[PDB]
Amino acid sequence: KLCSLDNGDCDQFCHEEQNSVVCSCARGYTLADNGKACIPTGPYPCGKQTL
Amino acid sequence: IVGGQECKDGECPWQALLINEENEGFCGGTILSEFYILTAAHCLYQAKRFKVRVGDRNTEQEEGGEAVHEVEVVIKHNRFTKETYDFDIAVLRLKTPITFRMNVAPACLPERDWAESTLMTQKTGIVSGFGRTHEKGRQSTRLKMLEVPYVDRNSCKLSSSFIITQNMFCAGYDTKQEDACQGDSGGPHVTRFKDTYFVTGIVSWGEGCARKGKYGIYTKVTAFLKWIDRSMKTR
Ligand SMILES: CCOC(=O)[C@H]1CN(S(=O)(=O)c2ccc3cc(Cl)ccc3c2)CCN1CC1CCN(c2ccncc2)CC1
Ligand SMILES: [Ca+2]
Repeated sequence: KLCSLDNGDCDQFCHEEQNSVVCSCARGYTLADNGKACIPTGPYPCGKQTL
Repeated sequence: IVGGQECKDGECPWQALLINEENEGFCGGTILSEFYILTAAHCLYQAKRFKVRVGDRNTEQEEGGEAVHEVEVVIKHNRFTKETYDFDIAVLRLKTPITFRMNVAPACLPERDWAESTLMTQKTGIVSGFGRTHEKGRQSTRLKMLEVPYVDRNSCKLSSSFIITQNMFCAGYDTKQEDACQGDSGGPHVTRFKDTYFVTGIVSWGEGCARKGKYGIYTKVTAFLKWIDRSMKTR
């Protein structure tokens, strides 16, 4: 648990569901398999710099 | 934008400028979605009828990613009061969806809890705009970004000369001459977390530009999520 150690190891959002931690992303991304990363779904995801 | 650097290519793609009938850019904004733009409520006054330009980095040399849009519906927060600048926030519904391409993209809205606990607890955030660059100077022609550190709430309240409601927040420098300025309102204040940016505030006000002892007040977006949310459904 602990969304306090290092954001729970999540890529973006973080939630301490009861005993453990649960990650999530903003509209546009999708939670990877590891349930910690965030994966886009469009060429232009929010928050990303268009480089 | 006093001091600060210069927004390079696709380095501030969420930046949006509100233009007047004279085509002049008078305020800022933040692209939340292809249809919705986040801005300051008090900006809906320095113009009778305005439009919103996006994907523009230089207001002189014609690039290519620019694009103008028309407000279909303005959504001013009822509770706003020019008398206090409280609830300085509005959301603009565009008629034509915005087309994301280089120098054009939406910024992420965070969760209220997570955000306040991880994004405003950070050391700094980003503010950008076409605004004045020396309090007395003229409106800038190039879009620029300024890394501004967060200000201790208490220090904030003490340094001010006005009531800092729960709806606003402090960010900037005490002595350093760096801080937003004229025509920079509505602008975006974003906070970076792992290379992805989140909307952590609207450009609201301040007592001058870069004035020593004084800071720059930002509309605490975090405290307006649910509104902005059921706002992007029009309300
Ligand atoms: C002498 C010139 O000053 C004034 O008259 C101008 C200057 N401009 S700016 O373009 O230079 C401006 C706009 C947005 C900013 C945003 C940030 Cl974050 C920092 C600095 C900013 C500076 C704003 C309005 N005041 C004038 C005042 C009017 C009275 N004010 C309040 C605040 C809260 N409750 C009740 C009243 C604060 C602001
Ligand atoms: Ca241009």
